[PDB]
Amino acid sequence: VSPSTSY
Amino acid sequence: TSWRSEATFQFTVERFSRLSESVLSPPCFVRNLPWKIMVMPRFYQKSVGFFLQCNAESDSTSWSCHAQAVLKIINYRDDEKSFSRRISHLFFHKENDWGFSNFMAWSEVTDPEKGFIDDDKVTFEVFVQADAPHGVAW
Repeated sequence: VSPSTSY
Repeated sequence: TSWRSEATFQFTVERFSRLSESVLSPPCFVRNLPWKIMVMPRFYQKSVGFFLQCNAESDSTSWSCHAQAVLKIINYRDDEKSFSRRISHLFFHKENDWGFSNFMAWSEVTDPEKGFIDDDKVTFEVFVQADAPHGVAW
């Protein structure tokens, strides 16, 4: 639903 | 050339139903930097993790590049049914990739009747439009 780093 | 400000590239992941670790595509050069598709299984219920990575192998900590992109999982039966999401991000050494851990449901992408998987292969696509990087080619 929300973007982020793969971390 | 590699200095291009935008490009569209694809990466087909094989034995997809059996994916267990993150997989990286070969690099596509845009603004003379290496961009890659990163895919990995996640669990919000299992989901497809889909990220765009930039200049990750470089030991530099001075670079940065803002880019917008369209991450898309290709539907081979009908292009209009391809699943896409847009992103906008300032890529740098501490945040060198960006995307969605829960891009789409694993059950949906692996459903043989949906049109995203064939012979256990799924194709990922990225259309990236990047600004001129900073801290690279001084």
